Amino acid sequence: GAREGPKWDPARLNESTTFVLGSRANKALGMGGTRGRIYIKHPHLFKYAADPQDKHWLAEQHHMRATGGKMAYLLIEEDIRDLAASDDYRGCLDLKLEELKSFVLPSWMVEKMRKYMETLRT
Repeated sequence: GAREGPKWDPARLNESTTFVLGSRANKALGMGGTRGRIYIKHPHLFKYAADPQDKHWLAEQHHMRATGGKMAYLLIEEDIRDLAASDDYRGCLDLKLEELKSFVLPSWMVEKMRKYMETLRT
């Protein structure tokens, strides 16, 4: 097998396999970039804004309370493998989805995450 996924097969992942923040994400998507093929090439890439109340919990998982610099975002890790096949991310020497640091939201956060998605789902 290869190491271009979470463990062996990134496709096996579901729509709720995990979530990836918006910090240090460039790494998994090649550090040698400019803006982000995920925020341009993937105009249909699901994105969940980290509310001010949720940030409290996410901060514990991120282990870094960045006042600013960049806006964090929660995206389905499964959707990453797709965007990873972009024009640039396509087999990038600095592409390591295995270290996407993705994680599944708790039964608490998912609450607002579900009702929220419904807005962009229906």
